[PDB]
Amino acid sequence: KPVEFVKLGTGVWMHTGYKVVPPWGNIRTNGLIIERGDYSVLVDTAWNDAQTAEIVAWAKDTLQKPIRASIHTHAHSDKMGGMDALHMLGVETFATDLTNRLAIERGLMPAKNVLNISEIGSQIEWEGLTILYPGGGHSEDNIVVNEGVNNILFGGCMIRPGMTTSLGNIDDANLGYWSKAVENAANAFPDSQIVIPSHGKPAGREILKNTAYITRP
Amino acid sequence: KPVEFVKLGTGVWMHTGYKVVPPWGNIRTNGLIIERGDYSVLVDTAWNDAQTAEIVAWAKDTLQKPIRASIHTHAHSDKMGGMDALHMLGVETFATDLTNRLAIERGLMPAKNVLNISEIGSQIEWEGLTILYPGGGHSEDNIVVNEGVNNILFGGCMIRPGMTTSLGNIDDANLGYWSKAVENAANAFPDSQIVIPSHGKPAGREILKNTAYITRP
Amino acid sequence: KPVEFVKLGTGVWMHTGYKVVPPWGNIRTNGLIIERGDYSVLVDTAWNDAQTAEIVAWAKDTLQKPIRASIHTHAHSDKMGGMDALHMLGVETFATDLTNRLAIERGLMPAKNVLNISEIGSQIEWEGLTILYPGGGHSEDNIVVNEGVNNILFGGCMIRPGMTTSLGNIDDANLGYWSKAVENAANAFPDSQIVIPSHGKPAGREILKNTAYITRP
Ligand SMILES: [Zn+2]
Ligand SMILES: [Zn+2]
Ligand SMILES: [Zn+2]
Ligand SMILES: [Zn+2]
Ligand SMILES: [Zn+2]
Ligand SMILES: [Zn+2]
Repeated sequence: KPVEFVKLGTGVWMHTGYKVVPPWGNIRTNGLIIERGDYSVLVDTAWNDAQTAEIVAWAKDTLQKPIRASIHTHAHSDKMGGMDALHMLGVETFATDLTNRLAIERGLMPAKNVLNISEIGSQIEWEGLTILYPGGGHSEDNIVVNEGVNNILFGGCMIRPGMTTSLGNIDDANLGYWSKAVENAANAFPDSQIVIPSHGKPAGREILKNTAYITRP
Repeated sequence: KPVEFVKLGTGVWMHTGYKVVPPWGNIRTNGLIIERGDYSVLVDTAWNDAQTAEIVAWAKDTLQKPIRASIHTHAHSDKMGGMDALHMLGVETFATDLTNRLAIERGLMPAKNVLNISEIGSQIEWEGLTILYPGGGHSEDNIVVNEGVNNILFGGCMIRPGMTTSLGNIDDANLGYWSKAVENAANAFPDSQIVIPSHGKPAGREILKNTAYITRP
Repeated sequence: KPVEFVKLGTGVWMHTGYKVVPPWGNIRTNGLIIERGDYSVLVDTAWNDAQTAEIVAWAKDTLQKPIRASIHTHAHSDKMGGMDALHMLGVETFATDLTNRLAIERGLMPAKNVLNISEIGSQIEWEGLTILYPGGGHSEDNIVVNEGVNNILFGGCMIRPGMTTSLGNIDDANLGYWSKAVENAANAFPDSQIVIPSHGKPAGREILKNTAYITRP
């Protein structure tokens, strides 16, 4: 069950790695590779260093656009489990200040560069993407990332897969605000008809609606 | 008004970028590129990431001496506005501990490596240059950098342009010590007949004398 | 007395640099270069940046396996005196949290990445090596590194040379625990018949036994 790559749009790729989570078998986690002119940028590691090193190699060897920098969408091991590989492979890593503090607390390696988007609704442009902090949801520090050329919204773990009603790992969730965070992301990026959850298949905006329903108070 | 490069001496180049500062039009900021055997070092970013990326590209493509490391002469956006570009482009950045703390406070990105020159008069050798902390002046953390082969003193923003009497952005100035800081730099580097201010043209030691006069208590 | 390289095993090299320590003449310090498939990893700097830059160049030019990352075995200038060179040359550096804190206190540059092995007996795998914190000895933060293919134990400064009875620089030593730390390292890596001290020649396990004897309460 090695790392998979699939095209989502012009210059936009999904990476997927798998980890057995007992007693439930293999759980996928998804991130993105986004091409620029002669390099690429990364959204999230995979589960560990070996999977993450495969992603770096694939961008270099298949796209011929080496990964120069990355952004991490919250402090859990599906999104930051491969930080050491990124650092050793010359990738310049970015996360929010809160994400880095939580990463250190949780035994994960922090990113090298801090983004300051602590207020709900804060948005910044990063490497041609829009990063939004929509408020706490799956994790207090969760961020979303929008690719406005193809109109692809990376919801990460804040967006649940398909029509599930399961909530996933809620150890760090903000159960009170999660549905509002989803609405905030949906309202910020109305043109994005492709939505990417971490733990399921690419879908459309129906997975924003389903997630907001199943997590609503 | 794109980034300009001009030769100051053997292996020493000035980079200049421009920013409109309302209501006064385009304001230049200057830094240096200094060649070593097969790489170069940088003094200051330009105003932003795009200008700073042009500087990195020009060293690689025109000098064939890629920028390996940089030093930043205080925590303002003319000197550190391009830090993210440097970090993404593999440049190893240096600043004093005070500069990094002020950068974080001011919303700028800190350098990756800390120099400890906190006492007035402290000097260190860095990549064949002499770095001096002459005391607070234009900004409490301002440093100067001397290139002793061509005898070029980079005064940065601590040295005002030409015969102006205007003081520039004094929000963070040490008005009591600035003239003494200028004298300290002048006495430390007597052989340097080329003096580079951030916001005006290269000149000689008369701009040390003029600055010390116009900022004197 | 320039930097020396000697083969210890398949893909494992010792680097040695020298520094005059008045009034006693030239003192060697040793570290390792360990090959991987198309890159190498480094154990310790040499005494300063120039020596450390020679090591980086030799891995690139002679092994054709550039140094990608390094580990530092405690916060003294024989092990971390070349950090600035590593950082400028693109090496991703690692040390324990305690080592980094001591480095900053002692005027050395900290590593870029923190390992958390603070409890006596903690072991981690790093780049195919086993890193062990055996407890305080030569320095409170000393770690050892084992290369299990050739069975080479890098004892660093925690292991004294040959049959000496001298203790070296004990400014930061844990004289009460040092012999137990040596025993802990010996028991953790029983198969390693090649043992490398920082300040003497490669030897066998007799230098573990001698060190434990001469430092025992
Ligand atoms: Zn999560
Ligand atoms: Zn997740
Ligand atoms: Zn300024
Ligand atoms: Zn200025
Ligand atoms: Zn030592
Ligand atoms: Zn030593």
